[PDB]
Parts: sequence; structure tokens; C-alpha cells
Amino acid sequence: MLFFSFFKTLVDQEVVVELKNDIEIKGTLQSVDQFLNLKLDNISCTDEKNIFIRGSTVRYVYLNKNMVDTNLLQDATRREVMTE
Amino acid sequence: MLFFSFFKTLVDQEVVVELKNDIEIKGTLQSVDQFLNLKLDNISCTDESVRNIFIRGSTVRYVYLNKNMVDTNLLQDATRREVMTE
Amino acid sequence: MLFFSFFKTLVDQEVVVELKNDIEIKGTLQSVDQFLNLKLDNISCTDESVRNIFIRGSTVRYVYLNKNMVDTNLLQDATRREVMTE
Amino acid sequence: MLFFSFFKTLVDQEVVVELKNDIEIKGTLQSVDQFLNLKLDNISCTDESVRNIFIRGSTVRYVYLNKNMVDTNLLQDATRREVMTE
Amino acid sequence: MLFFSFFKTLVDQEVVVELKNDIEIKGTLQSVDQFLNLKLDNISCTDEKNIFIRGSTVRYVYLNKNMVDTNLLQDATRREVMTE
Amino acid sequence: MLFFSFFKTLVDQEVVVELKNDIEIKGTLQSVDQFLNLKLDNISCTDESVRNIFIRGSTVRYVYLNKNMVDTNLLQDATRREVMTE
Amino acid sequence: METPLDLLKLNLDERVYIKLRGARTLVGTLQAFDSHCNIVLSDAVETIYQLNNEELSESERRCEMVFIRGDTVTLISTPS
Amino acid sequence: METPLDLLKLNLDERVYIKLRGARTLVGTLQAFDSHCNIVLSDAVETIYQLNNEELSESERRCEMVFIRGDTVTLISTPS
Amino acid sequence: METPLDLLKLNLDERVYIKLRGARTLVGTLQAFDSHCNIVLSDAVETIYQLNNEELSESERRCEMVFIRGDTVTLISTPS
Amino acid sequence: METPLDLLKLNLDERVYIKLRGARTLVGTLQAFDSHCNIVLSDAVETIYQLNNEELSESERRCEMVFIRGDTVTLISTPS
Amino acid sequence: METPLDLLKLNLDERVYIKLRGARTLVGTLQAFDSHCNIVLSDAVETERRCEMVFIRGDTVTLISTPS
Amino acid sequence: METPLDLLKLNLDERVYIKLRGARTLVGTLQAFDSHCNIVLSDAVETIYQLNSESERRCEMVFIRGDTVTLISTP
Amino acid sequence: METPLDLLKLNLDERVYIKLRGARTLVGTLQAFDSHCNIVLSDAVETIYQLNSESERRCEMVFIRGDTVTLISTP
Amino acid sequence: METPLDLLKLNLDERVYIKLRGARTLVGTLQAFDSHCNIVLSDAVETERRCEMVFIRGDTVTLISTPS
Repeated sequence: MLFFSFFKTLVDQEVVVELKNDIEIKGTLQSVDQFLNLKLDNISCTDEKNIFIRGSTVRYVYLNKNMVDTNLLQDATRREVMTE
Repeated sequence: MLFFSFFKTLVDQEVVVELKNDIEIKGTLQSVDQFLNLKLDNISCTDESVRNIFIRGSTVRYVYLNKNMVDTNLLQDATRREVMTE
Repeated sequence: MLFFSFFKTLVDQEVVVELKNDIEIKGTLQSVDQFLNLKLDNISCTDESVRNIFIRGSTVRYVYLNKNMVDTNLLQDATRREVMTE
Repeated sequence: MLFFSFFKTLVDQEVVVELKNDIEIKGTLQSVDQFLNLKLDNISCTDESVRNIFIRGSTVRYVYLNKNMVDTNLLQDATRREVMTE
Repeated sequence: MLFFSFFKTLVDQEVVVELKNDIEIKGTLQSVDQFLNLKLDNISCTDEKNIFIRGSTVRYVYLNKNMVDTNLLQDATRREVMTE
Repeated sequence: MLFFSFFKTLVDQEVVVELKNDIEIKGTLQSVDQFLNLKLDNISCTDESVRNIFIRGSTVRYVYLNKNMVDTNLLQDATRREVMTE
Repeated sequence: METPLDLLKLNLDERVYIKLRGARTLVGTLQAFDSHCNIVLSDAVETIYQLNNEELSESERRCEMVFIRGDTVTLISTPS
Repeated sequence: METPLDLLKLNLDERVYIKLRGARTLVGTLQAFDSHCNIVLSDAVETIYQLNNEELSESERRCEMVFIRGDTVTLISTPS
Repeated sequence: METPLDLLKLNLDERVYIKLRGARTLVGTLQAFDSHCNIVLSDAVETIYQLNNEELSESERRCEMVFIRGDTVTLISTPS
Repeated sequence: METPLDLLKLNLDERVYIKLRGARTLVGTLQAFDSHCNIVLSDAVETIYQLNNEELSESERRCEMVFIRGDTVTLISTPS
Repeated sequence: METPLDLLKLNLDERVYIKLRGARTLVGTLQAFDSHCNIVLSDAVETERRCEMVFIRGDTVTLISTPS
Repeated sequence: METPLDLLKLNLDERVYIKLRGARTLVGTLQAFDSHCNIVLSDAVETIYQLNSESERRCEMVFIRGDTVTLISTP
Repeated sequence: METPLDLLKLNLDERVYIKLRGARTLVGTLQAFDSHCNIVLSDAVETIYQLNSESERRCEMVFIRGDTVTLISTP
Repeated sequence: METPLDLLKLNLDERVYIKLRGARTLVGTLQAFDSHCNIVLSDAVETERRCEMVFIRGDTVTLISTPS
């Protein structure tokens, strides 16, 4: 739930989703679900080749440094493990 | 529970099931479970007494259908219902 | 539960973990979980910047063991008891 | 010199040039050089933005021809004369 | 001789030599020969992997627009063919 | 004309010639032409009456030598000479 | 946001692009989907691509109805 | 003991090696992680190897932030 | 006739297609060329295709100037 | 400039890196070269690389003297 | 209908062709199976190993072809 | 019927052949197994077949992850 | 000795087998050839072998570039 | 020494093994050759085509192994 919740905050920022098969795709994160299936708006791929992306296909999602509270995220995962 | 309920009404009809590895398999649908595993009858594993076959769901890519076998008006109402359950 | 409990008893003995990609990883079994993800201390790649390794279970092919580490009489008595509870 | 002179006589007749990569290229032979680099007009890829093509010789595998385009009696009389001059 | 002569002028500019095996290598063109064997000074490759480069290995040499007199180069090749 | 002249003095000596495809071929050097094609004697095509072999130059990657077979002082003077010829 | 399932329900009875795993892609009317991404299409056009020797060859196959098992779905695009 | 997860917790804020599927490895600062082994790294340096007809070539890409899906992580190692 | 070179001369300053070895094709303005078919292009757009385990993917790189070695040119075609 | 042969003669009797075609590279003292780039080395260390299953394994082979036929030379680097 | 597993019960002891993940495909008489799709074949031949008894893991069976 | 796992337990403390994923297969004494088909073998011998070859490796105790076991042959 | 090209010219206006690069090989009537081993064939039949297969293609006149000819078999 | 081609002349009519570019390697009796390294073999066997006469292109011969 931690990562779901983490992405819920990223809504509206440009995120770059590297797909497992090397393909890039940059766009505006519009929505996310429990399985981290992402719906991005706008495009495009660099340098040639609005989409729903099956989470089971994403290798990376590249973020920028100042989208994330690196301290609250760390503590967020610290709370995650605690609940066991 | 939607596509389980969909394939349930589809019983006794002739279908074609394309596997992930390009095998065609054309036969009469008899059974289906929650995992969408299939049993077919009087098949012709196209190409080259059979007679029946058991396919685990994880293998199928497509299941080809005929237009008349499906009530598209009520099928898309059925998907509408299940997505409302949140 | 069987192999989880089995591996819990093997904590602190040096093992050799064969990965599905052929690499060796020889180390001291420190921790284990249900999916058989392993944690090794004092690792060394046999033979030709340590220091710990969390190995995700789905990667392991073999874990090599010492006869003396294992009570063979109790191991198969546990699987005998495991198969019965159904 | 042989096949250079041979191809010079084939200027204006439609040919089919098989490339080492299997592609077809059917067109009107307009120009030729020593290395048998070909120039084709009115090209069409048989079968399923023309307009000219300079084909580098080292790519050709076959050039297909019309019996009537060639004087078979003179062709082998030329290679008979070609092999002799040594 | 045209292309030899063409490169002789490019000496001192940064040129990017794409090698036939996809490798980049950017550097300062220091020397060239009849066979277009290039000696570049400085580096490096993008984004990881002073060299003499066998000409028989180069696919491209990327240039910038304002290194080349596009008119004198065109006429230069026009003089080339004429001499036949 | 340098490496032709170099391999000429190298005649009668035992050498190893690694081909582009990893074959080793170890034999006694008898002949060499301007194209640096080779003939070897009493060979052992390592590994698995031979007896001799003809290698076209285009195939060789390395020709392995012994230190004593080469006058490194005069060899590098010989390369110095030929590069001066401009 | 909300749920990407709701972003998909806006495309029932409408034309939809789906990219299957591999160099195949089908396009057709979106008749049904589920949580696992099992989609059912009508009047669909599958189009597979393939090289070989420096070749961008295409091949089309059509059907009146087709069920696609989730597993193979990687991307779903919708035009505007 | 206990949980291999707890021992991974101790490496929060700390430099960490990660190996992925294939010749793909990277080292970040450990920012986040879950029981599916989905992780977030900071200031991370990826190093990849691949062949193009017997042609090994190294690459280095360095992002400032990255989310990696768990289903792609093989090993998590911790330097000295 | 004459020389396939002379007919290539007529396309100086003019838009031109070039196919290289493998699924690699590009279109520039014809700037230069020699009897070895070494050419120079301006404002050129390369289009490449390649597979990564049955994974066709297109790429487009566009430089402003480029020298291509002759030993790599297969076809030189000229649009309408 | 001048001739790259002269840029190579400055490295006679001195240590030289040579990259052969393929994932092999040898390093040794430059004893002889020619116009075709045929180089002859002394006390040389060939080192070939190779993947496999996510592996950057190396292997070294040495010899007191070795002749390298031009054909296989792709790059020649010299340290400073 | 109903359960595909229940229609396998009505197929015990009969000679059955089963396919595996990969090139290998073997045929024998269906002695027993469970819910995990694990199957045990008697007097089995690979199509050549002439196995006495053979335990086949459930996650590896892609097809169970049966003459009727 | 009954249980295919019951037909396995009959082979405990007994020599069994097991083919894995790919060209490797070992034989040894069946010490333990579970639902997922994890096994533990005594005095095992694994073989690797290559054409490009009979490579053998010896060990006294080995745990094999179920994900790699495909075929359990009873001698 | 003498000339291997002289042993070719004996096969002019005659049926010859030629194996090319790869799994393709044709047979036809030898109309012309040169030093570089370029040839022209009459009423030729080319075959392609595949395992993954006997594919045949007919033509009356064909020029074959020497770069692809490896083997000229005299019947 | 001298010319490698002149040492092939002192090898005519003898049974000679020759290798080709690729997997194929064939053996026969050396009847004739030229400067272009074109060779003609009598009574040749591929190691199975039992060719009468065979013309082999010069750019395709990588090895000429000869018993002595």
C-alpha cells in the first residue's frame, strides 16, 4: 500500500516509465491502482518507439529529486515494516 | 467473476483458441473453471481420433468467437456492473 | 511450512547458493522467509567489497548443504507428517 | 570486360534484380558500370514514391532476364574469346 | 581524393565518429589519411563504451552545419566527376 | 614490402598461427607471398599423417613467434625506413 | 483520479488500441474488461510486424469477436 | 534473523548494490521498499552490458531518482 | 547511360533516400559523393529497426550533417 | 598534421593498446607496423571478454612476440 | 461442465497424452492427480525413456490431450 | 487417486531420478519434498548435456527449489 | 594444369550444378562465365533447403553474381 | 620457398583436403589451379556428394591441407 500511496502523490508530474523491453514513454501521471498499473497522459517516446500501462511491464519509473520528500518516504517505509 | 460467468454461457459452442505459441486448436467448449482453464471436444489441432484436450488458461492468447454467440448489449452491462463494485 | 522451518534450523551454517544463472555465492545463512528469500553474511564467489546479500528466493536453483547439518531421520519424518495433514 | 559489355546491350529492357537480402526490385535497366552497379527506372516491388534506384553491385545476387533479350550464340562465343586471351 | 581533402579542412573541429558496431566516440580530428583512417584527440564515448581509428570501421562521421561550405563542397564533387 | 621481408627471414622456423575462427595450427614455416599467404609443414591442427597446410592470409589473426627469432632492434629500424618513403 | 478501470469504462462500445506482448498489436471495439485486464473485442484487426532481412513487413488478421487474456496485454491506447 | 526485510530496513539512507534480470546492475541510496521488494533509490548509477554479434559493450546511465519494480530484482547487496 | 555516377550527380542539392546494411535507412539532402560511393548528406533523418527477443522497435535520429562511408551503402533511391 | 602513420611511429619501442574486432583487446610494446596496419607486438597481453548469464568474465593470454594482421585492427589507443 | 478437474476423474487409468513447457511431450496412463494439477503417469514413453512411474509438476503441464 | 504426493512419499529414503529445467538432471536419495515440489537429495549426481558432453558434479546434501523441477522419474 | 577456366568452357551450352552461399543451389545451362566467376544460366531451377522443405523457382535466363558462387559441380 | 603457388604445382594429381567458408569441407584429387586460387578437384567427396568434377572459387578457399 506504501507504493500505491507514494504514486498517488505523484499525480500531475511528468514521470518517465522505462518498460521492461527497453521502451521509454514519458508523460503526465494521471492515475494509478493497487497493482501499480499506470495511466499516463501525453507522450512521447525517445526518439520514436495517452496510455494505460500494465504494471507487470514496468522496469523503472524515473522521478525527479524534488517530487519526493526523501525523509517522509524513508519514514513511510519505516512505518510499513513496523506494522508486522 | 465476469469472464468465468461469460465463458459459462458460452458452453456447448464451437470455438478457436490461439495459444501463446501460435497453435490454433479448434473444438467444442465443454468446461471452464475460475482460472479460465478449458476443455474442448472433437478437436482438430490445426494442423497435425484425437479426441479431447485440456488447456490451462495461462497458455491461451485469444479465444475466437462468433458475433451471434454473444449478447454485446448485456455483456458490456455486465462489465459495467463489476467495475461499480468498489 | 516444511522447508521454511528446515531452513530456520540451518541459520549460522555456511551454505552454497546456486542461482538459476549459474553463479555460486558461498556464505553464512543469517535469515530466511516463507518464499525462501535468503540472507547471507561473509560471502565469497568461489573462486575467480563483500559484505551481505539478500537473495530473492525465485532466483535460487540449489542450496548445497552438509550432511552433518541435517538430521535425515527427522527431515523425512517431517515431510511424512506434512503430507498427512490434508 | 565481358559482363560489362553484356549488360550494356541490356539497357532499356525491363529486368528483375534479386538482392542478397531477398528483395525483388523490377525495373528498366538505364545505366551500368564495371563493378556491375545498376541504375533502374520505373521500379516496382513485386508485389505487396518510386522513382529511380542506384543499386551497388556488391548487393546483387541475381538479375533475371528474357531469353529474347539475349543472343545465346553470341554470349558463349564472347566467353570463348574471353577465356582465350591470357 | 575529394573526401581526403574535405577532412583535411575539418582538422581541429570536434567530430563524432559512429563506428560500425554502434559505438560513438567524439573527439577533435587531429589527422586523416588517404583511406580516411582518423586520429581523434580527447574523448569520450556516450555514455561509457586518444585513438587511431581504422577507416574500415567507421559508419558515420557526424559534422556540424557550419564546419562545411555546403556550396564549395557541392561544386567540389562537381569538379570530381568532371575529371573523367 | 616490410612484413613480406620479415616473414622471409622467418622461414624454416616453427610457428603458431591463430586463425580468425580460433583454430591454433602449429607448424614449420616454409613459404610466404606478398599477400602473406602461408604454407606450414609437420603440423598438428590442434586439436583433432597430416601433413602440410596452405593458409590464405585473409584467415590468420595472429602469428605467434619466439623472441630470439626476431632482431627487434633492426625490425623497428625497418618499419622506420618504410614510413619515411612518402 | 481515479481508478484506471474507470478510465477504461469510458471506452466501452468505443474503438480501442491494444498492444500485445511481442511485435503484435490489435485494434477493435471494447466490449468487455476485468480487474486482470482481460479484454473482449469486436470487429478487431490484429497486425503483426516482423523484420527478416531489412524488412518492415506487416500482416493483418481480422475477426468479428475475440477474447484477449490479460497476461499478454502490455499497453492500451485510445485515440482523440 | 529476523525477517530478511528487517535487515534490509537497516540499509535505509545507505548506499546499496542491486542486480536486476540479465547483465543489468545498479547502485543507489536506499530510499524505500516493500514486501514485494519494490524499491526506490536516489542518485543511482546503472551499469548494463549487452552483445551485438559477439560485441560486448558497457553503458552507464545515472538518474537522480528511480522506482524499480520488485519482480525485476534478483539480488540486493551492501558494500563496505 | 552514361555512368551511374553521372546520374547520381544530377541529384546534388536534392532530397535522396539511402539504405544501409541491415534495417537501417536514411534520407538527407545530397551534399557530396565519390567513386567509392562515400557520400555527405545535410538535414538527414535516420530510421532504424531492430529486435530484442521478438521485439521490433523503431527509432528516429536526425542530425544536421553526416558523412557516410561507401562500404556501407546498398541502395541510393530518389523520391518524387 | 600529419600522416597517422607518423602518429604511430612516435610509439615504436613503447607500450600500445590495440582493440581487435570483437570483444578482444591486446596490449604490448609496438615493434612494427605498415600501411595496412599490420602490427607486431612484444610481451603482449591479450584479454577477451564475454557475458553468458550476466557475467563480465575476463581471460588473459600472454606471449613474448606476436604479429597482428591489419584486417582485425579496429582501434589503437596510447596512454599518457 | 462442471469442474474441469471432475472431468479428469472420469478419465483415470486411460492412456493420455500430456505436453510440457518446452520441446518435450510424453504419453502414459493417468494413475492419479490433485488440485495443484500434479499428475502421475504409469508406463510412460517420451515422444526415448520408457519410465515406470513418473511424477509431473503441475505448473509445467500446458496440455492434457485424451483419446475418447 | 489417491494423492500423487502419497505416491511420492513411497520413494522417501529411496533413489529417484529428477529432470530439471533445461539440459540438467540429477539422481539421489529422496529426503524431503513439499506441495510446491521443493526437494532435498542425499549423495546426488547432476549431469549436464551439451553438443556445441557428460559433465558430472558430486554433492552429499542438496536442496532443490521447486521452480526448477519439472519431471520426477521413479526408477 | 592447364587452366581451371578451360575446364569450365568445356561445359558451355551444357547442364551444370552450382551451389551458392547458404542453403540455395541451382542447376541450368552454362551460357557465360568470367574470371570473377559471374555466370549466366538458361532454363534454371533453384532450390532452397529449410528445416525450421523443397522450394523451387523457375526462370529461363539468369545472371548470377560471382560473389555468391562457391561451388561449381560438373555432373 | 619460393612462391606458395609453385609449391602447389609440386602437388598436382595428389589427394588433397580443402576447406571452404562455412561448415562445408571436401576432399578430392587436385587436377588444376590458377593464380586466382581457383581449384578443380577430380573424384571429390564432401565430409555426401560424390562429385565427378568440381570447380571451386578462389575467394572461398581458406585451407588447403595436403598429405605428404
